Amino acid sequence: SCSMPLGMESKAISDAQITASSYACRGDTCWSPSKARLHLQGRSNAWRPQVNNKEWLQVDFQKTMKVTGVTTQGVKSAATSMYVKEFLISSSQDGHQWTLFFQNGKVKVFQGNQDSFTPVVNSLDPPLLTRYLRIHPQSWVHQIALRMEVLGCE
Repeated sequence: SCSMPLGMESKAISDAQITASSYACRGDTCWSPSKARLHLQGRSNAWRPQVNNKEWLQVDFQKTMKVTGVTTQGVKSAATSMYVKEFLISSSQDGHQWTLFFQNGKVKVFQGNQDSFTPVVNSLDPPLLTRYLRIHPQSWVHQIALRMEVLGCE
């Protein structure tokens, strides 16, 4: 029913297809957008932006895709849970202009995670046909950290 991971977890989506406003590094490990993949493990296994600055993560499908859902997840840095609790969705055909996902005129706030480990699936109703998807963290616990998956087909 058009509900398959689009490749965040399986790396069917490449690391250049995933970009962000910014990301953080230490030594040789970077909380790059390329690490924002569901259930990813390792040193810096999530996207984390440089603490400052409007923050968002972006996925370029390189093709118009039907997106019916987004799965979000936090991460633990040491024993510190970091996750996005609330977020917005915007869509884009070129990657420069962005249209927010409006609920009846008003941008919809998506209820995100309540912990750092459990994935939470948010269904997009109706689905989106986009080449680009962006997630805009609105509120978070401790800090902004994201692993995610996109659900759809095509």
